[PDB]
Amino acid sequence: ARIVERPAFSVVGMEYFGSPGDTIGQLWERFIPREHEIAGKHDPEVSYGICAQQPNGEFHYVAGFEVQEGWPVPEGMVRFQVPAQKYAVFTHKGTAPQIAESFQAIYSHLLAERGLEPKAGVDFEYYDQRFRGPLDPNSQVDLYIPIY
Amino acid sequence: RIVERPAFSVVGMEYFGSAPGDTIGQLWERFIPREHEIAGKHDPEVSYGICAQQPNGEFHYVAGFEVQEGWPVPEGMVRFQVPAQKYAVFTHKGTAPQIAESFQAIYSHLLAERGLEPKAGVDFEYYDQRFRGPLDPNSQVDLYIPIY
Ligand SMILES: Nc1cc2nc3ccccc3nc2cc1O
Ligand SMILES: Nc1cc2nc3ccccc3nc2cc1O
Repeated sequence: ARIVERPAFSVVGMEYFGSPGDTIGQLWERFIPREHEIAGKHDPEVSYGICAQQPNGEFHYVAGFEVQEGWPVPEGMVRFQVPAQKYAVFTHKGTAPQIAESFQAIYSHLLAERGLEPKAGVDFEYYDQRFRGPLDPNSQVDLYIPIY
Repeated sequence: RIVERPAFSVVGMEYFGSAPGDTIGQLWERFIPREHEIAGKHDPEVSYGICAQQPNGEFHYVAGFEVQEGWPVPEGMVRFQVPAQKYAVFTHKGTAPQIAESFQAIYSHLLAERGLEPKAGVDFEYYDQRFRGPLDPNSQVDLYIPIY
């Protein structure tokens, strides 16, 4: 795992709430045809799966792009602020639905085995050109885990 | 909810992230018609989704039943030893695939918010009669998280 610090950054995209009928996979499927609408992209080759939490504890997910500030947020989309954090970066090898299994393995075992101490914040999936499709077993996705 | 349990034995079928295209959902689908084969069940109304770690580090999963010792393990099934542990028990409300989202929320935020420290071990999903089916949003499943 790689240790990285990043300043705060802005993400624009479409969101999913853990509390009816929707899924993260359905979120990405409806977002894909609309990704080109987002102006101000830092890097259109990179997308994010933001795993955040509402104050009430509800799981909150945003599929989006890092953007320079000051450009529009399209209809049906939202801006999300990722705060400045320090991260342990784990490379997940497998499908997009298997990301959930990697999160469980990381939090339940891999952090402690590496001596990395998690710090509650905003986690994210980092999709670059190593991501070949949601069901490709050879896809890679980096998982940024906030740490002390 | 804080629960201590002694060690117990679980018999059932395994999921490895290595079989391309296989999923935990398909594991349960192929396990369903064979559940009746397992002798020595503690309670056939309860099933377990064991989230464990292989020696090499991957996520490993067992769908199974708690059994008294000394009965056979059917062909294509395994015995899995759950060690004696202390657990924080969180009730997941939603579909079975959404369990993954609850695990991420619990480990990333909810444990720290409750003052609980995770203790790397064996996690499990606890399915009782509150579980209506894998894609029913009205289902409930208890998540047992090992802690100090
Ligand atoms: N029945 C299912 C249980 C699942 N549990 C998970 C636990 C951690 C990470 C991902 C998980 N995915 C599951 C999918 C299921 O259909
Ligand atoms: N592309 C996907 C990412 C997912 N990330 C998750 C992170 C934590 C818990 C469950 C998750 N499920 C995902 C499903 C996806 O299709």
